[PDB]
Amino acid sequence: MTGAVCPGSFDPVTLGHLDVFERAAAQFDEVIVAVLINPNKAGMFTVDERIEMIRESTADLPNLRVESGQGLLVDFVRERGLNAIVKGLRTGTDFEYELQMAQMNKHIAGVDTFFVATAPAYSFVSSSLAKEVATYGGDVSALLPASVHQRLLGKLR
Amino acid sequence: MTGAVCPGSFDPVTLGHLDVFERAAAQFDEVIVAVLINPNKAGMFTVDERIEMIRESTADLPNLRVESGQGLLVDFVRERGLNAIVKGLRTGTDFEYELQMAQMNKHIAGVDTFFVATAPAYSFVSSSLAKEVATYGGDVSALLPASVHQRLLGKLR
Amino acid sequence: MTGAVCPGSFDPVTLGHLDVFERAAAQFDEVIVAVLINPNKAGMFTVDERIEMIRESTADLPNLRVESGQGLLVDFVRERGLNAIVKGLRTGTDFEYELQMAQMNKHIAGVDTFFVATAPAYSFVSSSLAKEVATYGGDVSALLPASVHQRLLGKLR
Amino acid sequence: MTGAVCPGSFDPVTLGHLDVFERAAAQFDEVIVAVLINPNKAGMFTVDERIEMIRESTADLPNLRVESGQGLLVDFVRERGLNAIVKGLRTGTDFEYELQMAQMNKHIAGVDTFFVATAPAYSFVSSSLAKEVATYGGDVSALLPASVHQRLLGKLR
Amino acid sequence: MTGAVCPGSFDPVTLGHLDVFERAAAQFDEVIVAVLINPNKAGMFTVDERIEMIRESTADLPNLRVESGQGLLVDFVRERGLNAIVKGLRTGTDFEYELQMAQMNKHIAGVDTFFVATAPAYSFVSSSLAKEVATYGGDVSALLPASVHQRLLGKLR
Amino acid sequence: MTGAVCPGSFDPVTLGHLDVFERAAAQFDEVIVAVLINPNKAGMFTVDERIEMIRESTADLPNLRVESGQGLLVDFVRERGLNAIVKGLRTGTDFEYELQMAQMNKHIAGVDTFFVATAPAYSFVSSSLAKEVATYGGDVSALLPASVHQRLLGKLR
Ligand SMILES: Nc1ncnc2c1ncn2[C@@H]1O[C@H](COP(=O)(O)OP(=O)(O)OP(=O)(O)O)[C@@H](O)[C@H]1O
Ligand SMILES: Nc1ncnc2c1ncn2[C@@H]1O[C@H](COP(=O)(O)OP(=O)(O)OP(=O)(O)O)[C@@H](O)[C@H]1O
Ligand SMILES: Nc1ncnc2c1ncn2[C@@H]1O[C@H](COP(=O)(O)OP(=O)(O)OP(=O)(O)O)[C@@H](O)[C@H]1O
Ligand SMILES: Nc1ncnc2c1ncn2[C@@H]1O[C@H](COP(=O)(O)OP(=O)(O)OP(=O)(O)O)[C@@H](O)[C@H]1O
Ligand SMILES: Nc1ncnc2c1ncn2[C@@H]1O[C@H](COP(=O)(O)OP(=O)(O)OP(=O)(O)O)[C@@H](O)[C@H]1O
Ligand SMILES: Nc1ncnc2c1ncn2[C@@H]1O[C@H](COP(=O)(O)OP(=O)(O)OP(=O)(O)O)[C@@H](O)[C@H]1O
Ligand SMILES: [Mg+2]
Ligand SMILES: [Mg+2]
Ligand SMILES: [Mg+2]
Ligand SMILES: [Mg+2]
Ligand SMILES: [Mg+2]
Ligand SMILES: [Mg+2]
Repeated sequence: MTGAVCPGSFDPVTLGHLDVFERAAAQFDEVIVAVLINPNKAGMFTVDERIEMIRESTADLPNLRVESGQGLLVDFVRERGLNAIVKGLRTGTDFEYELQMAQMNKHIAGVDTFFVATAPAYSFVSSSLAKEVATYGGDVSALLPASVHQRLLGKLR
Repeated sequence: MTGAVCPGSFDPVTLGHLDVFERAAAQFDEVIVAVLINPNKAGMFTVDERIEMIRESTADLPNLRVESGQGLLVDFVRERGLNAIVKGLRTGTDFEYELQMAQMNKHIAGVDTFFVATAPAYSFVSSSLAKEVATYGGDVSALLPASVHQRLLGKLR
Repeated sequence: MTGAVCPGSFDPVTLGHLDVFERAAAQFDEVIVAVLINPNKAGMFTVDERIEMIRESTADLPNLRVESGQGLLVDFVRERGLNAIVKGLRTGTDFEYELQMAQMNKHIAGVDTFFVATAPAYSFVSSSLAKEVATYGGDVSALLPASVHQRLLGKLR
Repeated sequence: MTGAVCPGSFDPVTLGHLDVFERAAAQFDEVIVAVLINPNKAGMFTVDERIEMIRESTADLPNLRVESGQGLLVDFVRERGLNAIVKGLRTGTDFEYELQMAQMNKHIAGVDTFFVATAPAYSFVSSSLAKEVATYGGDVSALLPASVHQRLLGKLR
Repeated sequence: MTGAVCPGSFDPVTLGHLDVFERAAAQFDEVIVAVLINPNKAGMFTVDERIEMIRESTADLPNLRVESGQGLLVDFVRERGLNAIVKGLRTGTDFEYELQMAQMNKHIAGVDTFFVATAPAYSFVSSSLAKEVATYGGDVSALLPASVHQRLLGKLR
Repeated sequence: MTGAVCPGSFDPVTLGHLDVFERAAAQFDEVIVAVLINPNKAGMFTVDERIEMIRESTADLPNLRVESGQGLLVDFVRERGLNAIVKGLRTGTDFEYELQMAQMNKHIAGVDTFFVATAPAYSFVSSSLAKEVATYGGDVSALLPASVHQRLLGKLR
């Protein structure tokens, strides 16, 4: 009974994230996407909206579910009986930042972290940059799930 | 039925490698350590010796086996019914190098790659540096499995 | 007929920037320095001040002009019938950041980005650090053009 | 008589910091730990609390003294008749940031900077991450000096 | 009349290279692709074979020419009345290596270097890795120009 | 009583190295430049030549001496009753490499390593690249001390 948690703010989920979800879901029996609620940033979408967007985009993944999360990620992981985190990485800078978190998380709770390399086609997409470009009129429709994109257009208009 | 391959030259296997093996074996139903034979470098230990050293060091891991490998790693992986590779990373430089390989391997064969961060205590150990230091008389006994260390002393004397 | 846009906040312009301008102006028929303004973030110098400081220190570059703008850089570029951005880089971290921006800008508008390595002498110079150092009385006279240094000291007092 | 300044917010001091202090005190005739006060960012501990926590953790270092500092670091260093800064580095991006600061500090005041590599065991610890983890109930006792940990428990209640 | 040299071994040219060539030819009045000959390392293709493969792949670039080159690159550039090199970059370590070469080339001869970021789709391709993969039966047809791929099959038999 | 060892192959010594020597000599009571020789790899200059070139360019540093050695650097250090190594760093890549070496050297012998940032002017300078450039006739006169430049040209002819 293997399993992994995929955390993020996902504000909104991108095709880069979806690619990671698909790859995690192909290698672990159970995947939980953890939408991390931060009260020190509302962001663009509500936690409810983010969850909904991810659920819509992951319907073809039978072994994946989506839940909101607060507090220590390692507590989220262990309270669900798991002890692995899966995250995507774009750059060596990402790796150095996530290395520190991964080692801390292993130290405090025995939770391991597995990283995957970004899909080449989505190397430059981040939720933040997608929102920024879209805000000023750039076409990001090829970078986001179809559902998300329409919802993003809504938030701007 | 999940599974992953852990490749390397392992000449010899270190405690850094063993840590990765243990972590892979804890998260996948089946782990295969692939000792990659290169004819353009005999190295210090024979493929047979490397395999033996890994088997000795991994006896407490029931779901791990060790095999030699040649040619395309993705062929090794797919011919055994798997499509995941697990490798440890120490630095952002490691990540950039392995990112390219991971993306190539996904492109040519659909095989994914999962990375784990090195254990902090073994951040500086590599097979090559361990051999170099030992060759000049430095004590690397805390960096290698007990079995390996004695075998290394043998190869030097 | 060839041309490029050199963007930045230039608050204020430094000798590192001027080196980039000179090198761009030597290689393309026209160069536009784009002073990009955040209408929600004032910065130290006004737009007219930033432009004046750049003009005064680029008087010997006949094919360079200075204009301000806001919003998407690729719109500024394309509205002038150009298709190239030129930016200096100091570090691998700069490169990772700017590579993602460049790939996004090419994706959304087909605009290309050319990078140039910092002059060794100015590799540690940034507008932000120069302002910070000067705020606490450090001597940054050799890092800024004459058109800038005393105006900066004036702002701070 | 050789000497160096070890600057930081140290809010609170960690075992990573202490390792740097010990190694600096072993190599320089005198070390001054400079606890840097920032008026706009009151941390978790007051400057006096931070100084006392460092003094307790460095009781066996007779050539190391602890003082509060404000303003331009190279002024602090020169006002005490010294000309060197010592800082620990964990990652390549630590180095890129500190290299530019070191080159700037050498340019503006002739003060040099010596770096040491983190101890492997503490490569992932930072004051900020330790505080964050502790705030949400994580056990960071193995990452901080005994005394600090007791005080940290106190501030969380 | 603006111009730049695009140097490499191009053994063989890849779609990553071609993307750089196209973008350079779009921005400079002339581009010379310099196929660098190294007497001690005969690659897979002869210099003449490499030149013909590039000519076939760049047939639609009328301002781009292909020549063989030997010796100091900045001599090659200056002998053709040019003063700029253009190269593609994939990763931060590509940048660190090329930054030092670019600074050296500017110091010794006044020749500048412009970099472009890789196309996302080809970020992982290199001539060396494509050859290695192909040698062991991997399909690299989507990574190389049509013609190159046919010739590559030929050299493997 | 304080002291440090500055190691390298110094084949030949460059202005980047001399900058590091000067800074080390300003901060510790004694500095030993350790010319480390590979008895299986001749290099361009003999040991006596390397030492002579360093002595001639460090005559104004009364507390610096030059000695050759081989094998483990930590043995060279400890045999002189010292416990510190000082090395310059140019890039994050240098840092990742040297951090692993420093941690290994501390592990096996308790010897510490202090790093210093390259002078901006010499950030792109290395013995290897200087030799390569000079081999093909590039002007490296401003990158090497007078004690080195013409001797290098002599070797090449
Ligand atoms: N294109 C991509 N491919 C793979 N992984 C990615 C990609 N883009 C982002 N990620 C990773 O997915 C994780 C979730 O990203 P998310 O946008 O949810 O949060 P974030 O990166 O922390 O951004 P923010 O700081 O705005 O919350 C992050 O670790 C991020 O590095
Ligand atoms: N301490 C460590 N922790 C985690 N992973 C490590 C550690 N040391 C090495 N590795 C990784 O394990 C993998 C196997 O290493 P191995 O020594 O077998 O081959 P290698 O790194 O390619 O060395 P060589 O080039 O000598 O073959 C490599 O990808 C390496 O980066
Ligand atoms: N010393 C330097 N040499 C070469 N290029 C530089 C140097 N310093 C900055 N640059 C380049 O100049 C560009 C514009 O710099 P500018 O300070 O205007 O903006 P910025 O770096 O985005 O800073 P801020 O965040 O303060 O607005 C930067 O993106 C960087 O690419
Ligand atoms: N584990 C560690 N090992 C070695 N050096 C470290 C470690 N953690 C931090 N440092 C160094 O100590 C210095 C001071 O750390 P401190 O927490 O005081 O400040 P900081 O990192 O700037 O944090 P903040 O931005 O939260 O004030 C940092 O610049 C860093 O170089
Ligand atoms: N996919 C890519 N995208 C952009 N630029 C690339 C790509 N692949 C290679 N390059 C650039 O093209 C240049 C020439 O590549 P080439 O294969 O000719 O030489 P190389 O990388 O030095 O290989 P080798 O060392 O095998 O000769 C490289 O310096 C690199 O900057
Ligand atoms: N420009 C520079 N500024 C500061 N330090 C430098 C510079 N160039 C080299 N160094 C440092 O000097 C040390 C000794 O350099 P040296 O050329 O003797 O050996 P190396 O870098 O190991 O080269 P090689 O592999 O050619 O023997 C290097 O390890 C590096 O730390
Ligand atoms: Mg992101
Ligand atoms: Mg290794
Ligand atoms: Mg800047
Ligand atoms: Mg910190
Ligand atoms: Mg290449
Ligand atoms: Mg070097």
